[PDB]
Amino acid sequence: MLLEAIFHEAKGSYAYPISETQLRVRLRAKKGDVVRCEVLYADRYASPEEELAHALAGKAGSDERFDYFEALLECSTKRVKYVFLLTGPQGEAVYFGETGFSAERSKAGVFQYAYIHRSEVFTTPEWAKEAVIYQIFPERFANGDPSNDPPGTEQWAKDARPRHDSFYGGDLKGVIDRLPYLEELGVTALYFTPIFASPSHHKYDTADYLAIDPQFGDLPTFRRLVDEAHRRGIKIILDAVFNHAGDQFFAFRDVLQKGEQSRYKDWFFIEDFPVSKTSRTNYETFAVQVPAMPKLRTENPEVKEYLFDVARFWMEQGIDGWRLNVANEVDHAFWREFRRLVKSLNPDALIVGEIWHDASGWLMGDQFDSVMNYLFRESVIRFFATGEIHAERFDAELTRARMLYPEQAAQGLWNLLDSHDTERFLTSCGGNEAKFRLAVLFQMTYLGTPLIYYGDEIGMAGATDPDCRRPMIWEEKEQNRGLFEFYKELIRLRHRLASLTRGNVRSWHADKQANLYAFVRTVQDQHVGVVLNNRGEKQTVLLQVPESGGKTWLDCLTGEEVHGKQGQLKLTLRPYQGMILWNGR
Ligand SMILES: OC[C@H]1O[C@@H]2O[C@H]3[C@H](O)[C@@H](O)[C@@H](O[C@H]4[C@H](O)[C@@H](O)[C@@H](O[C@H]5[C@H](O)[C@@H](O)[C@@H](O[C@H]6[C@H](O)[C@@H](O)[C@@H](O[C@H]7[C@H](O)[C@@H](O)[C@@H](O[C@H]8[C@H](O)[C@@H](O)[C@@H](O[C@H]1[C@H](O)[C@H]2O)O[C@@H]8CO)O[C@@H]7CO)O[C@@H]6CO)O[C@@H]5CO)O[C@@H]4CO)O[C@@H]3CO
Repeated sequence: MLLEAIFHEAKGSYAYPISETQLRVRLRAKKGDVVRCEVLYADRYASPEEELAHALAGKAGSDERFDYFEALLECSTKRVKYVFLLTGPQGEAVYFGETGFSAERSKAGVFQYAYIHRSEVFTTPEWAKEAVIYQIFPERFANGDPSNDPPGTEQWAKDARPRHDSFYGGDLKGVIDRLPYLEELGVTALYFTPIFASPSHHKYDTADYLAIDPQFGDLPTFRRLVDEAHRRGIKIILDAVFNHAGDQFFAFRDVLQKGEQSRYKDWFFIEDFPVSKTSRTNYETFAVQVPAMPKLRTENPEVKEYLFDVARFWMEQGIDGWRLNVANEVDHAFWREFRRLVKSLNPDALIVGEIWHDASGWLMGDQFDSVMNYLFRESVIRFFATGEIHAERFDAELTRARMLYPEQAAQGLWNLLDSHDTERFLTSCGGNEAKFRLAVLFQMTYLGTPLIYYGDEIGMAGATDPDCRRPMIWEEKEQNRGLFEFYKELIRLRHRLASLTRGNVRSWHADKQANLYAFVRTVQDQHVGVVLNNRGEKQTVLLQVPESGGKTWLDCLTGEEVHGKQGQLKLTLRPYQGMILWNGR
């Protein structure tokens, strides 16, 4: 049993509260090293004479190299100390504690979770768990007011190939006019990219955080969108760029004019003025040389209050949350305080961050509710699209990601297939609608919150930016209504089956050879097994029947298949077919 591979910590994603009285504990070890893993615990002040409590940690999954065991400690005192009992294949057992590994339970020591504060229990908005987000790029969704259109706008047509600097006249009024379409599809929330005032084409360099860009609409119209959206049960999530401002931002406008005499000089990172935004820069900007985007000194108490006041203003308009662009570059303190402000104004307000790497340090409960699950996509692209990887490998990747953050976060990660920065998933599938659909089937049933990129529902395709930003197809006869209907039904199943939104995930079956994958979602007595045949050939397989839900199963897409035959289930799947097996509870 390789002791150097066993890992655990009384913090982070390995030991964290799910309530003021319940503590989840996680443990990692070499694949096939531990057969059974038990946990003995008791209050931190219990007498040495007292018998310890027992918790059996079932294997929650396994990846490319590690096994993951998960336990649930009951702590009525709100304090807890514990040790692990690990048993190997050959029957050898060993105790694992803070002190180390030993056959002696005392020499092993004991891990400690000092105390559990109700305020430190990771809590996220209930609606975000069963929501279905829809990403809207205002400029290209629906142009409901042609008098909004900027000079040089191009005609709105199907056979259109966008350019980096093209314009189509998309606005907020169109979003309103098209709400019925969205409600029908079943979207629960709408995500808008930056829509604040900006002289640029992308609006990432904000000019006035307190005003809507004339091109998309105005304050009154927004208010109306909010109401019409809310009235139809749809939340509005706005995109905010607080890491940097645009070259037009009033405060930068002042320093570029008043130099060191400006009372706003400490609001940016300026080396030596006289601020020279000519072509070289004497101030720190966004990526490298991007004068149009001066970084803001969020650490400065004066700046924080401004951004904080900005958040305050928009929350008065009824927005339901924020997506924080380039968040990993803002001090944690700011974020901890931002959370407080926001949750205090609206506890159901959602906070989503943009980090393209391990977002662990921002996912413990005091900063963000979740982030864009970039791992999810990278994994789906390679499995369903290109086929660079197989099901057994796939299973490992999905697991690897899941164990990264606390479950409260995992259930909230935004699972996208594409965005304005990638090509349409249809293109990745080489136009194969067969593959694409199976990917959506997965997306709508896996652990996390589905994020639909505007237009994917009607079968739109295109290469990466800007070919990924083609004007929405509003022609009934030019839309793939087959897919539209397909999306509607998957989304519908998601809202009625608790397992798909509030249940957990466990690997059910994965064949490297058949490239067939299956997983199971369980909440209380409900069980829904998903089978995926990622092959263009008809195949049949025998899956074990998890010891909990019954001998009868129903495919929510087609019809019954009660194959409970002595612990097995015989399933014949058509090429690229997927099944949603519900145990009926
Ligand atoms: O605020 C800007 C930007 O923010 C968001 O972008 C996020 C993005 O969604 C995430 O995917 C991630 O980005 C990482 C990226 O995915 C990685 O691949 C990698 O990037 C490498 C590139 O792949 C590589 O090609 C090269 O990039 C250089 C470009 O080739 C070069 O041309 C230039 O870029 C200029 C653009 O070409 C030009 O069009 C203009 O871009 C504007 C966008 O069009 C506009 O939509 C918006 O972009 C948002 C984006 O939509 C958000 O989602 O504003 C842009 C203006 O800044 O101007 C560009 C600048 O002149 O320069 C680049 C870089 O030098 O190398 C990179 C090397 O890393 O890493 C990326 C970051 O880690 O995260 C971002 C941030 O949250």
